[PDB]
Amino acid sequence: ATVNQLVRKPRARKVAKSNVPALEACPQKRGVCTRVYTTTPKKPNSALRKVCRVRLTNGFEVTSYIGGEGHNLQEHSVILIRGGRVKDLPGVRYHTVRGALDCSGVKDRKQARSKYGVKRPKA
Amino acid sequence: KIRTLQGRVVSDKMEKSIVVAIERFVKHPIYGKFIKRTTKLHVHDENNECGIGDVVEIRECRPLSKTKSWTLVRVVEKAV
Amino acid sequence: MVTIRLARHGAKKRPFYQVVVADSRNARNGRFIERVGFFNPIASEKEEGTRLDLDRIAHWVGQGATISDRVAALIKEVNKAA
Amino acid sequence: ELQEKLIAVNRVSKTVKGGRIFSFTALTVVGDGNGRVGFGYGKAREVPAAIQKAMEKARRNMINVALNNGTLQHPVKGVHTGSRVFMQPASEGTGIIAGGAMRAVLEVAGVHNVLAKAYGSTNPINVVRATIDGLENMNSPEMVAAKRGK
Amino acid sequence: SMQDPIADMLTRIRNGQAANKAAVTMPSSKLKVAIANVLKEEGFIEDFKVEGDTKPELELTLKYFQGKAVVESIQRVSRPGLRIYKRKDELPKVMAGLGIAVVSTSKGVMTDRAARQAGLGGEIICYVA
Amino acid sequence: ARYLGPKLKLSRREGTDLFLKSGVRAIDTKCKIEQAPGQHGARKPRLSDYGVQLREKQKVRRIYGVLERQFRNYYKEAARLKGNTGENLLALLEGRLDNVVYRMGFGATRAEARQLVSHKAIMVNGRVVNIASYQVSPNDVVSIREKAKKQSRVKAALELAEQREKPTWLEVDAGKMEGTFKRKPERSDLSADINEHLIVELYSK
RNA sequence: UAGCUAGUAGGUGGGGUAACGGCUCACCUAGGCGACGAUCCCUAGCUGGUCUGAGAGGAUGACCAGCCACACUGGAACUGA
RNA sequence: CCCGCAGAAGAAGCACCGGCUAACUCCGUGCCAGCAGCCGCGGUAAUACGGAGGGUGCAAGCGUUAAUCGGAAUUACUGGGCGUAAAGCGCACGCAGGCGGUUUGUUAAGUCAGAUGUGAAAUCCCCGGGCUCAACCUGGGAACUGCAUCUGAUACUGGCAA
Ligand SMILES: [Mg+2]
Ligand SMILES: [Mg+2]
Ligand SMILES: [Mg+2]
Ligand SMILES: [Mg+2]
Ligand SMILES: [Mg+2]
Ligand SMILES: [Mg+2]
Ligand SMILES: [Mg+2]
Ligand SMILES: [Mg+2]
Ligand SMILES: [Mg+2]
Ligand SMILES: [Mg+2]
Ligand SMILES: [Mg+2]
Ligand SMILES: [Mg+2]
Ligand SMILES: [Mg+2]
Ligand SMILES: [Mg+2]
Ligand SMILES: [Mg+2]
Ligand SMILES: [Mg+2]
Ligand SMILES: [Mg+2]
Repeated sequence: ATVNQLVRKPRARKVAKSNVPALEACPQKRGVCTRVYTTTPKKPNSALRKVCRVRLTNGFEVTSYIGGEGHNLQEHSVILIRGGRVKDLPGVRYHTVRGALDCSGVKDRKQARSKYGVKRPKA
Repeated sequence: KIRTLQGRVVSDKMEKSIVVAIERFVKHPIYGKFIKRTTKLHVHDENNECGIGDVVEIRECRPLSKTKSWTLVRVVEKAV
Repeated sequence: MVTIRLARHGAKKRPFYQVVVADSRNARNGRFIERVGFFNPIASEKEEGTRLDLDRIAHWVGQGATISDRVAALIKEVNKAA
Repeated sequence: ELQEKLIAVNRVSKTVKGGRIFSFTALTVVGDGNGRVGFGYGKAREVPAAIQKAMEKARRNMINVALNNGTLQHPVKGVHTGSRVFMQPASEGTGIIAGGAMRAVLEVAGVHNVLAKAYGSTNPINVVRATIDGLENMNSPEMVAAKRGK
Repeated sequence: SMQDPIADMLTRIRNGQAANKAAVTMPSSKLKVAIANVLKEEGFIEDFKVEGDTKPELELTLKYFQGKAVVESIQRVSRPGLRIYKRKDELPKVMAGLGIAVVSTSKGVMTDRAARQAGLGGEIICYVA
Repeated sequence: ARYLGPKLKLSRREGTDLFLKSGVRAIDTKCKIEQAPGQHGARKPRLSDYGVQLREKQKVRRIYGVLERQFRNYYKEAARLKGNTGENLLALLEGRLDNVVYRMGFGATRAEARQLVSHKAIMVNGRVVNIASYQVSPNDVVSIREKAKKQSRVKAALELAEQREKPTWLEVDAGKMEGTFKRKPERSDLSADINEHLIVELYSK
């Protein structure tokens, strides 16, 4: 309030807790697949979502989401992950770059293939 | 004189080791209010002569010591 | 000793020099004392192409500056009075 | 120079023994392009009835505004409920920059070259309204001398 | 506490005005007067009046034009807690130009129109329109 | 970079003739224009202010055949310059060479007038300028290269060029096939059916 | 993190440096700093400027130019303008 | 950079189309497979999943992720709040600190004025000039809102006096 008051103790701007410690602001981070779970979503929804807990290059162990329809990923697969939560799966805050490292692309995808990492099918 | 400084005494109690207070007002660079930014200076005064409470005029000389780059010029007032 | 020389503020394949007085020991495009002309060698025959405050160059050569080789030419190529 | 535009249309529910009974609301602005603007609310169980009933309300409830050319004399502040709004002469660059919603009143009302901004809640019913009152309080660029003179 | 009297002037006015009060009075001072001047000379008040000697009394006659009060607003700007000073080029203009700002200078309390012409500046006491 | 796609489709969505088949026939039809720009074109596009704002600039763009990037920079340059940002925008657009080649008649549509530019079949104040966006200035003098003169296209080009309302700001031969950008077109020349302030607004927020 | 400080603060003289100087020494005075934040801890090369913002700000210090600093790590001096 | 030669010949992709937000239908699926920036879509007619036709948007790029500021007046100096929504210390006394009625004189520190110097060049910006345009390059201005020195002005604030 008071001017004195601002003088003693300046206005301070809260700092921004990130939502995705892909450590140090990194576009993505490599990791090794600890577990390949599949768990089920929150309240309204109901499904068998695929995920994987992943040891990261920088030591973080993070649970990441696997996108697409069907995937070949087991324990010891080396993957790449990006930011991107999944509200449904509380706790999951990262996605797996399909068609990166050992991660395959989604079989047969025709629409939006670059997400899901799928080559331009030999038209 | 190439500039001079005024200021009250603050401490006389030391074989010429005179230190003087200087008082400016300045606009707070952020909230515009004016505050008191004080400066203390370690000034020389041969044969000790000023006393705590004296206003005094002062000038910038070369180093008389690691601390001292100012001698005094005149005195002004006493028995505060 | 101070010197008059060409800094090359050109641009790949189309050089355009500043002419500067500076401590000869510094970099060809580094700290200098004052600028004293310019020299576009692609001037084109149109108009300008070698403006050059002589009465300063003068001053420094008075104060002991050496001149480049190229610059020396330019001065004796500006002619001098006309 | 009839000139009119509706700003926001909305649904609202009433709730009775038998369920929700819904209905709509319309917020409109009309002006001549030369001062004079009004807004109208008016609600109704169907949309076209609501906007119609509104355009009407706006025809009356019309105030006028001591413009100064295509612009405003002095920069004015307005405020009603949660909407606290501000607009400025702007020696027209082009001008007419505001949040579509008070661009609406400006536009029709004949102002041609302001810059504006709304603070607080963007709730139209109160911003278009804080603005009208805004332009209204705004006093005459010489009938300030009328004021003084003596 | 009495601490800021100039706001009190500006205020006793603002208030009484809004109370469609004919006159209004208060403890006076060199300063109150210099402004009561500019206020009159700019035509925001009818005329002042200082009626005392040991305990002087500034008195202002208010004005009402249409039905309104003439002084549509009157704010402090500098104040003990926070002094304002503007150089000449940085002087403020109220309501785009209409209405005025009272600026005290090394050559006396005068408006912004005034000080701006005088080519100087000082402490911007208050805003009026 | 060039649009390249079936070009009437555009006029149809944009609802108006952008003169992109310019050539022979006029007042379209022999096309379909209007009531089905797609498979649901039939439908009423009751559309947001954003949309009407969007489609206006789109219209202007499909016209001079300018892609987003360049158009943006046009807008930006327009705005930099004093004068009505929206007018200035329209000015720059016209200042385009390719445009001031179709406008002098040497080319059927701006698309064609352009192929000419890129194919080094033009010369400003003497010299050959093969870049479609070469801004043209008052008193300039755009001719056709002697090599390939009165060749096919360029005839019928200078032909129906007179069918058109026909400029004012530019005087132009037809035998030599030279012509002089006399002045920067004013607001009042060209237009009517184009709404700057909208595409000033689209780029204002 | 609320106290910090013995070459510590000042004086006198000897010595020293290209040069003023607790720079160093000997001896004397008992000072010097500190809530206008010392001391302690954490982080950090500074600038011009760069990005953003209507501004005020916020963020930032690659590429260009200026200054500083470092040259396997710690320490030293020799040569030399 | 210029001239000739051949033949449209070698040269289009990516995201999106439930609302925000420009762009809609069919088939498959059936709280599954799955989508998802936010709201939230999926249990038999899904414009929201996947495919297809069509469309919208950008184009040698297009999407996704990461990152700064913006919108956020959401740390509010400009520019915010604390009866009931986040927020008046359970109450008091008071040091430092902040602020302080009214008069005259004095001072000239705060404040104001002018002059001088300085504020590197590049950058930014205005007007031009040169590369076929542009990016790019360059002339010249403008600007660097700052700092200091000197001399002045004394209404306000600070100091001294009564
Ligand atoms: Mg491109
Ligand atoms: Mg000694
Ligand atoms: Mg802002
Ligand atoms: Mg390098
Ligand atoms: Mg070493
Ligand atoms: Mg040696
Ligand atoms: Mg839509
Ligand atoms: Mg999708
Ligand atoms: Mg179906
Ligand atoms: Mg903010
Ligand atoms: Mg609040
Ligand atoms: Mg509460
Ligand atoms: Mg209480
Ligand atoms: Mg007083
Ligand atoms: Mg500079
Ligand atoms: Mg040019
Ligand atoms: Mg006084």
